[PDB]
Amino acid sequence: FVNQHLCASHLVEALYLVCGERGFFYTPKT
Amino acid sequence: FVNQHLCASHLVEALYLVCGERGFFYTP
Amino acid sequence: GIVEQCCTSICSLYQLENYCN
Amino acid sequence: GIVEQCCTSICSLYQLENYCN
Repeated sequence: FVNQHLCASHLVEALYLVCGERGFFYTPKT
Repeated sequence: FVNQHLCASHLVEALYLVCGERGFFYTP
Repeated sequence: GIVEQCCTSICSLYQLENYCN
Repeated sequence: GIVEQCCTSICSLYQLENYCN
């Protein structure tokens, strides 16, 4: 079954995808 | 003029109110 | 996330609620 | 933040999306 947690590079790559032209702040600490 | 920003303790307080018994994670 | 969204900028109720859990 | 919502726990698309901007 696919592991459903999104972590580390997979998490940044997901934001990149879903945000599109809006872009995003990636801030892992907080 | 009146401020609509929620920052610091005001932000934590806003999460405490809207989240209610669901709770919430917060880190400054 | 929440600070950029609600503190630097202004957020709506459902944006704030999406941080609960 | 995003690590607790989406990495430690499992987030919805809208929760993930709430992190854009």
